[PDB]
Amino acid sequence: WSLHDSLCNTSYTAARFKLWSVHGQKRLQEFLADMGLPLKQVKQKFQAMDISLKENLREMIEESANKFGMKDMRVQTFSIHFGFKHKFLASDVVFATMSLMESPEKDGSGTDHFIQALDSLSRSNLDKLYHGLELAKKQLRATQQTIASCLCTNLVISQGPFLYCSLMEGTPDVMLFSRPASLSLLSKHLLKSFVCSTKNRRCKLLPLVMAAPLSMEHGTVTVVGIPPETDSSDRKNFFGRAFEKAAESTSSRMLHNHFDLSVIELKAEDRSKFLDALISLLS
Amino acid sequence: VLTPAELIERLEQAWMNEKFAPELLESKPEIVECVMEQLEHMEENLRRAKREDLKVSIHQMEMERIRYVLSSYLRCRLMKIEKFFPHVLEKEKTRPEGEPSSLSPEELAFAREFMANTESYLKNVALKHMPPNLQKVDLFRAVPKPDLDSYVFLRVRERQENILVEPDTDEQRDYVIDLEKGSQHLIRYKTIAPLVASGAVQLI
Amino acid sequence: FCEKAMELIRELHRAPEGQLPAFNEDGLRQVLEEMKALYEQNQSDVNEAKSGGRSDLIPTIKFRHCSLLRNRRCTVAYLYDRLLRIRALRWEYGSVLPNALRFHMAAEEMEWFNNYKRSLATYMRSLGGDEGLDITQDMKPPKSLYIEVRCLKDYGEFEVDDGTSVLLKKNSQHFLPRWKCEQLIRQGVLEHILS
Amino acid sequence: MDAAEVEFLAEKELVTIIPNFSLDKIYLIGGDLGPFNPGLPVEVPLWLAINLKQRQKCRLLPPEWMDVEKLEKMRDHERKEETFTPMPSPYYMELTKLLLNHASDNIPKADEIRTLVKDMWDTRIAKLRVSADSFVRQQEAHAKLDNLTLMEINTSGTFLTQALNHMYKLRTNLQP
Amino acid sequence: DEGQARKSQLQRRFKEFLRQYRVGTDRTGFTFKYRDELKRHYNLGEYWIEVEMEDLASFDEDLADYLYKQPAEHLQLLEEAAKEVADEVTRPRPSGEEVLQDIQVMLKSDASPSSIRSLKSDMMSHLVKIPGIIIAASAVRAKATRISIQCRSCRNTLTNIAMRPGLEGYALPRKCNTDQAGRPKCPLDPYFIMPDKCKCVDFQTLKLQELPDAVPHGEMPRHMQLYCDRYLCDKVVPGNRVTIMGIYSIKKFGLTTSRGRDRVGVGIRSSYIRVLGIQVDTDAVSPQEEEEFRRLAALPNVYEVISKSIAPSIFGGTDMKKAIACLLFGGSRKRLPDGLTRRGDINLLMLGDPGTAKSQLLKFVEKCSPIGVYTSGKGSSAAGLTASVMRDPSSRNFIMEGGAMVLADGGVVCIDEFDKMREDDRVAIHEAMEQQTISIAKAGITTTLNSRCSVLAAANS
Amino acid sequence: AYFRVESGALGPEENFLSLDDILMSHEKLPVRTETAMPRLGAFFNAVPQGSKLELPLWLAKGLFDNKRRILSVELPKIYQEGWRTVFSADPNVVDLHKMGPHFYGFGSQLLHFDSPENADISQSLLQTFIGRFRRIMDSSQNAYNEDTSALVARLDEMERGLFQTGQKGLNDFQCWEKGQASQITASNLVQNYKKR
Ligand SMILES: Nc1ncnc2c1ncn2[C@@H]1O[C@H](COP(=O)(O)OP(=O)(O)OP(=O)(O)O)[C@@H](O)[C@H]1O
Ligand SMILES: [K+]
Ligand SMILES: [Mg+2]
Ligand SMILES: [Zn+2]
Repeated sequence: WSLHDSLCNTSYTAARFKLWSVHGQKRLQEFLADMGLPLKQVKQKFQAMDISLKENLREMIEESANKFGMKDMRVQTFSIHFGFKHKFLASDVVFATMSLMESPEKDGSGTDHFIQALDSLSRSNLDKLYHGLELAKKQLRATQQTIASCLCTNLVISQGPFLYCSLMEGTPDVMLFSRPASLSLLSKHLLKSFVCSTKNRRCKLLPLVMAAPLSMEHGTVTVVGIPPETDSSDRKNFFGRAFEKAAESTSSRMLHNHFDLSVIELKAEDRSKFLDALISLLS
Repeated sequence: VLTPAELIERLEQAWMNEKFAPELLESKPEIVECVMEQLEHMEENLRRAKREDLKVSIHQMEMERIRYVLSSYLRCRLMKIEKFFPHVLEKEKTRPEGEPSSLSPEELAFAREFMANTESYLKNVALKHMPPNLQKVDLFRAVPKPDLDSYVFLRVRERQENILVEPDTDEQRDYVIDLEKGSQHLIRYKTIAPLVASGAVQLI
Repeated sequence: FCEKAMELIRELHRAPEGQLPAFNEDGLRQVLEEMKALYEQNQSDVNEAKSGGRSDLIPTIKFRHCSLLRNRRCTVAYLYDRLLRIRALRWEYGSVLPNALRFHMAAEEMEWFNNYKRSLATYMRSLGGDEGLDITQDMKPPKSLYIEVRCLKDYGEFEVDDGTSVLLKKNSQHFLPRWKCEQLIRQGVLEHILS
Repeated sequence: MDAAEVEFLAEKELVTIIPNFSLDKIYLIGGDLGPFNPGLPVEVPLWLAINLKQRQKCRLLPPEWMDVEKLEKMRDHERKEETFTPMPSPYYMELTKLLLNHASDNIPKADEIRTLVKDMWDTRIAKLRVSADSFVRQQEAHAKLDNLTLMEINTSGTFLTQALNHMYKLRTNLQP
Repeated sequence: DEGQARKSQLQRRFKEFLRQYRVGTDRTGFTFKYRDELKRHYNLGEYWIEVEMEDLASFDEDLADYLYKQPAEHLQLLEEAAKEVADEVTRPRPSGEEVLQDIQVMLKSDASPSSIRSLKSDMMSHLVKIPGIIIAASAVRAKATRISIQCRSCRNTLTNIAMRPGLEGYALPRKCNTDQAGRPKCPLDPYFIMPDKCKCVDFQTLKLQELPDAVPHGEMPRHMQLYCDRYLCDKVVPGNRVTIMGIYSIKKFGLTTSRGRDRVGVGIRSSYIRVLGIQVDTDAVSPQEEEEFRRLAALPNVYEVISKSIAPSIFGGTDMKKAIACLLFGGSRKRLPDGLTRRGDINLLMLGDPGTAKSQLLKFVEKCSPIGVYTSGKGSSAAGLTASVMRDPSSRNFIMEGGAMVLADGGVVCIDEFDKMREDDRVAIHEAMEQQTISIAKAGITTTLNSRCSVLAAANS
Repeated sequence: AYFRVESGALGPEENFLSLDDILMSHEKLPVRTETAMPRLGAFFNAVPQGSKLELPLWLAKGLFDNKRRILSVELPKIYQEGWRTVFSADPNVVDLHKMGPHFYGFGSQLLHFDSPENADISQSLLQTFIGRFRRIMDSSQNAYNEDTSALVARLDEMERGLFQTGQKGLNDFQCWEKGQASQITASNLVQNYKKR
């Protein structure tokens, strides 16, 4: 991609620059000026960018980010090279495979989307991997747009023990986040952005519960729960048992079909009721 | 008696010859029977062996190769039989006793059935409804004959001398050449067909 | 004159990939009716030529005879080309034809196909000691003993060995011997996965 | 004949492998394959070598002629001459493709070898094109093509033979 | 020597790139892409190839960087390498093909384009990628690549003088090289160009207008001059939207100030783009496309599918969307034996109430038609719609310029606000709508043009 | 596994069951009638002696005899000296598709009528084929994954068969080198039946 597009669509930098805001763009411009990278070069595709700028790119980006309050710009990872052309970082392959599997193109079923994803992992099906990279770019842009819409309208409201955000059918890209895995990843990115961009200290230490429509025929909603976002989080989640205990106490119509217990399907009418129980259960 | 390796060698030689010859070549009952028998014996022997072995898999791969070659050869012969059935049957009918046959007994039965089936179909569908004097179609003239003036690539197995190349109908233009062992030539099949029959050349 | 038979020929010529169109019953009947009409007119002319000794009619008799021969040639060529396509069906699909393909064939063509199928089975049985050799298999040179196959459509139980079978459902994958999967791959039921 | 069948024929050539397993002598119909001992070289047909490599049972050894110096000399000689020169193997192209596609980790300097084999192939294909053009333009009835491999002939043989059949029929029109 | 050594090394590197580059994987296979393309094109008689900049960067990043920064010299070296590789791939060659031909190397990249407005002085002599619209094309003319010159007096000849590419001339020797002794001295400027010794290539000049969406508010669109040669010549026509790769360059005319040059400002120069590659933007058919089209045509409901695809944003109008589909495809033009023609184009008029998406439909058909022109009846004239007679600035003679219905020949012309057109202007379209020609008899020009276009008109009651 | 009956038009006689030969012999041929032909006037009632007609080649071949009893045959303009001279200048620029799809096959069958120009027709057909061979061979063996509509536009039926063979050879080698020749695939007929 282009360095500008990558900076705008990476939840880390996008959250720390508050690019959903109006001053975030100015902060990004200040960052690039501190780097000394011409705007026209950073807006060009990375492959086509002048090689002289690439010599020390990682070190200079790390230094500038350190000046701007980001200390974790660098991560230990792996890359694979073959041929003259083909070079990939591990996270690129992960994102491409995820996008192939959770594709919104409904012409193909999900078992059909699984087959595409599995095929892409073989070097004989390289075209599938590149197609997945394009799909990943689209998905990242959609994620940032949804995060901006949620944060600008104050859709993340704190109940006592947890934060609650609900997606509505009027949302443009809602269709891309109806599938549970996409919704879970979106909820995690949204919590990171919210924690970076909020003022209340209490709301920074809360977990998140997120709901999005699933089927307009049966009036079902997918509900996900994720734990608080902290730099040293144990990554442990208590929402599966809490959900099962709320549904039992309130007699709602919940379905556990995901292999993760923190993703549930709920009857929309019960939703309100459900939540109150959950509140009373966690407070 | 041929060694099995020589038997497979002759199988491959006949395979390629039939693959490039414009006509049905001579039947080779001994090759087919011996190869089928070898496959049967190998299958029986493997039945006595344990399933997990590497040796069993290697044997099975070799048997698959041999089976493919035999099947392709027989398919080629069957295609030629179906394409030229009236002429194949006519040649078999008038064959001298000494001269070798171009059909195995089973191929002959297949060809006779093919001819009878096609003739009965043509009679029952259209020809019986035509005017009385148009009811007989001579299949011998309706079906085209093999074109023996086709050009082929060949490799010389045994040296041959004084081969007459005829470029056209005019005799004055004809000349003579020598075929050396190991050499490769492009020539009309009619000139060299007996050498393919005897095994002096191999069609490639 | 022979334009109806020309239509018969053109229909087949327009499909040079071997597909079987619907049998042209009405065209064939038209050609046969024209042939009968030509024959009757020629018969009247021949009788008059004998009776009155009119030589001037001979060219007309020759013209009609040539037209009759042309009609016969076109009819026979049409039928024979259809037979060739039907024959290819056996080696491309198998012994049991899809009903879609059966629909295009005439009943007499189905009888011809059944007879040919029986003859081919007999010949294939006669090659070897037991069961002979089924030369409709092994259409390509073999590479590996086992292959990976993906189900392109729901097919149900499929026998691997007499003891054991496997259920073919869409988008499942199986690692199986090639000689048991070749036929279903050629029929479009399985897909060969290379990795 | 198609290319897969020429490759099938090429797969009968013998190559050397070092196995990592032990096996007794195998009595194949084609011929005996000597005992297999870990770490020691043994000669087997190319199809078995490729299969064993794909199953992680052996390491392949390059043929003697798959050497950069020898191949460079051969390419230069092929470019200098007018006819086809004798090739190191009757299936050099197929052997190169199979060995370098499946065992490049075992063959040092595989890229140079592939490029040299490609150079030789291009030169020989051009010579065959010149031969066909000369055959048609000069109205020959026969030709000699020595040292030409099966894969090279098969690449354009059907076209040339069909053209020659048509040309012969056009040359023999007037004979009653 | 040192410069020669550096040039030879760079040429060697380009040659190795052409010989060795491969696409594929060890799981599937490998193809020597550029060597094979060169071999096939040369055999076909097409002496050109197209090279991707990303592939060159993958093989050798420094080579791509040099080609970007100093395109002229390194492109010449790359062409020489291409000629060398073309000899090796095809070297034994059939009779009448002894002489090795020059190879034109085209350039293609995946980089994002830059605008005309962004072309600054600091980018002079650099490789640039520019989008635009072709608004004018010149006639095909001859440009010398090699010349031979001869001395008027002594007939001494200098042969095979190489010429610079682009819009650059040559300065002839001032004095001859013949022996001073014995002969009367040769005159100043003794050399003349030998007509039959000159090797020439086809050349063309184009005007490239900026994209309509890139124009700054309140400004007239800007354009740029393009220089095309060899196989790049006659590839594009006015109306084509293109992206061009080229060299930002300066016209190099005579050093002398002949005719007493008197410019309004000093040290100014004329810029142009030397074209190295063209890519026509959608806004020959590959076999994959042709198979896909045959599949579409065979769908049992293809008519419904096409109708649903016409202006899908408009809510209803199903019958009008079905008729527009027929207009887009058209009928069959025929010519009878007597010479009289029957037109196959279909004309359609929408007459109706305001705010019913009539203009939106016309805008869609402009984008959808392979050839489409949108005009307004209010902003049109009789000469503007068909063709005009005007004076040529260079020749001082009358010429002809085609109107909307000449530019839309072979396609569709959408005439909005058809009712606002003047009666004298409307009447000028009668011949073009039926006979599909435009007859002109004016200012000494008597000619007939083709106007085989479909009229799609909208109007109010 | 479907192989139509092949053309035999270049030989002494055409093939009875060949669709191409039937279509080729459907084409017309000018004739002059050498005898009154009663009771057929409706189709051209008697046809007077000396009348000039155009007949299908099969019908002309049926009525023709060496002594010219019923009719005499005239060559089409395409095979007369005027066009033979055009062919000799450069045979690569003449459009043999428009000038009779079966140009060679039709010209070959014209030799049955024993014209005084038989040697010239024969020699012209051979030289035209020789003069066009190199272009056909090059275009067929080097146009890869491209549009060939302009390359086969001017070729006749016999030449289009050679072009298809050349393309088949080029495609097979490209598939083998790219590693696509080893996958087992659905049969050609199955693909054209279930996916077309
Ligand atoms: N049926 C419709 N569906 C969708 N949008 C529509 C429809 N009808 C009108 N509109 C929108 O309303 C506006 C109509 O303006 P437009 O210029 O297309 O109308 P018009 O019929 O050409 O009118 P006029 O005769 O006044 O020029 C546009 O925004 C068009 O997109
Ligand atoms: K002036
Ligand atoms: Mg309007
Ligand atoms: Zn001088």
